[PDB]
Amino acid sequence: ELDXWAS
Amino acid sequence: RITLKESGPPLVKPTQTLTLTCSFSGFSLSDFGVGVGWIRQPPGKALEWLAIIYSDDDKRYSPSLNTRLTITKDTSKNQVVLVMTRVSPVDTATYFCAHRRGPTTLFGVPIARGPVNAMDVWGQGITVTISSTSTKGPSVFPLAPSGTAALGCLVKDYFPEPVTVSWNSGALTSGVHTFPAVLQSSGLYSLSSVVTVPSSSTQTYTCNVNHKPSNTKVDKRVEPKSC
Amino acid sequence: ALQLTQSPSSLSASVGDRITITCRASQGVTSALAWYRQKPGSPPQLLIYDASSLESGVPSRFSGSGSGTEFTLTISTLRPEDFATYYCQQLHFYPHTFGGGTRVDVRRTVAAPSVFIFPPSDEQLKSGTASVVCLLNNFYPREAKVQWKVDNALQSGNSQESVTEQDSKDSTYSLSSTLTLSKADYEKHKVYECEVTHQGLSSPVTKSFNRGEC
Repeated sequence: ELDXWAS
Repeated sequence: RITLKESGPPLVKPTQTLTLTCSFSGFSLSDFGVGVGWIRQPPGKALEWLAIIYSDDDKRYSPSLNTRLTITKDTSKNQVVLVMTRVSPVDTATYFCAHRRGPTTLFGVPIARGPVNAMDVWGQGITVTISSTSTKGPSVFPLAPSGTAALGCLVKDYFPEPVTVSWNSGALTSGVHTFPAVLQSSGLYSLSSVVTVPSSSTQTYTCNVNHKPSNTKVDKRVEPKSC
Repeated sequence: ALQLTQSPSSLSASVGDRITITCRASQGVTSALAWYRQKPGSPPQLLIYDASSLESGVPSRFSGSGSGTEFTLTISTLRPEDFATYYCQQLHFYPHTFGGGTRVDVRRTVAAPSVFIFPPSDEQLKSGTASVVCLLNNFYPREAKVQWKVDNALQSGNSQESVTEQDSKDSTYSLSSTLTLSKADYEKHKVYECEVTHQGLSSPVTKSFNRGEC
């Protein structure tokens, strides 16, 4: 899944 | 200034539980956005990501090791603990804990997420060895050949590291190659120590082996085969 | 999951050289990539964060560029402390995967290994085990392939090898490979061959002995 700081 | 240090058992037996502690200073695990991760490095191999825990207590694990790993934090003691269950010999590695920055803030408000894209400060690392065997001394065997000539000593079946090997009580250093030990499938270490000399050489060659953990000092004279 | 492929896996250079190391991701990772330098017996040290940002206290000669799937680390004017191993790390997806690493060593002229084969001692045979060792002495580059052959049969799973660190004055490497068999299995065969393939050899050199031949 996406990293904590992604998007 | 930020510093991290790993602590735990240097030796663990297969099927047992490994508890590693990352003690730190310079930051608090109550600071916004901060993370502390664990990374391992098996001897002579690449870095492998293990897990990370953040200030809000969110935890993430490597899918390959998920079932065996547990990460926790103790904010008051400035510590992060990684617990690895059911260890096997492939888990023999140097284990590092590392700091992850949170976003750059302006008046407490996050303005740049760029600094989070790295593990900025790392601990020295702790070397963990997984083997079922106990303290054992080496059996030293000669390596005799038959345009430089080669000869050596095979320091086989010992536990744990290290072992010191010198040639001619320290008088011979040129052309000497003491190879790093390999952990055999039996859980015991083994290495060779060789030396290349002029084929014409008059001189006597003796390897001085010393395995301090078991009090085993051996001096073996290696001469060409046939009497 | 996501794979980070580093290229080249090994690189040779001299002091003052401009080297570039590439890291390629299987899927787009935006700018979430970091570069580290690891010196022998030391932890990795951050060089570049967020693909191109220079970490504080890190020398100006280091620079990173690229976004998405293609990333590069360039060292302008290589210094002696740069002969180490370099790693890239992706931080856009969980797990935060690392690349395989790129070894940067001291360049010198191609040197072929002096190969030697060592039969097991009678002293070891008395304990019920037989260790046959092959030595590849003073070679360059690091890449070498050892292949054990017993009565023209290809061996696998019964050998372990070690390589020394680059020699400080010679700039060469040395390799030791140990073939381990039980005394019984050793006694059932005659020709023990150590086949070595290397860049410095035009054709693979074989060093052998016949068991019991006195």
